[PDB]
Amino acid sequence: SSLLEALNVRVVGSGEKVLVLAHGVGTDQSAWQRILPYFVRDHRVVLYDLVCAGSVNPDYFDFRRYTSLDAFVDDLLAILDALRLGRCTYVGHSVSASIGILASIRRPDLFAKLILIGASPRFLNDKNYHGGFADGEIDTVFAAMEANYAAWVSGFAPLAVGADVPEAVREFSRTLFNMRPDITLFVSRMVFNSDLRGVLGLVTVPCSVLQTSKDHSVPESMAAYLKENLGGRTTVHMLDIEGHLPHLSAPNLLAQELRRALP
Repeated sequence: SSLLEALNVRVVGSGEKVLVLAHGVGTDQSAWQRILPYFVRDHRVVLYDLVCAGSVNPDYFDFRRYTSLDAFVDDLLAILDALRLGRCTYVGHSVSASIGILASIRRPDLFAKLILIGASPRFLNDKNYHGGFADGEIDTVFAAMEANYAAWVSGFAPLAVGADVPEAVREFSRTLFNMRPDITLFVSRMVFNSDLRGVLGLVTVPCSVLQTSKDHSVPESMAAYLKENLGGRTTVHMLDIEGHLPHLSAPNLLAQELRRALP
């Protein structure tokens, strides 16, 4: 159950151009805090928290509804329809890249462009498809998270940040610790098992695939896979930034690439 205030939707900035900044699992909209300065001067920047963000009242997280990314797409589309700001450029990091992809195929009218950071249509390896994870790989990760959430965060946040950026590890550790562990585990499992490869061809809006350097969850070959399989006009931008969270670890460089990717 996700309302406009429930997901902490905020519109900051000025300008007719609308930018949507959509964070991934483990953080909230504060993940974008350092990127906002680069766009509020000429964008009305739409931010919101995924239902799973620690900044959202966990009672709003319905376990029987959020069994697929589609319910997340419902929230995103409900927000853009609630805001009624019209055509917008959507920036989706990780799961929010998948959410934006699925949202654009339902409502291509809403999105002038998709900017996809840390995007993967499927983490599991498959037939000639390398997602980056074998069958047994993620089990130990979900095990550590359920067994000792704090020890898991202490390891996962520096891995997710990648580069030695203590402020990024701090911010990501914080938002991870703000999430109820059963929600983190449930969403991470749901998101990890999602497979969007079959709908990439249905995308019609153009996409910018911002591929980050050393992503524990996204191989570099994923950028080319998304280019080949996304159905719209797709440009790949291989980020110099290392790590799954370039918006946290190198916001100025990321913002530069983000600005360049805008329509």
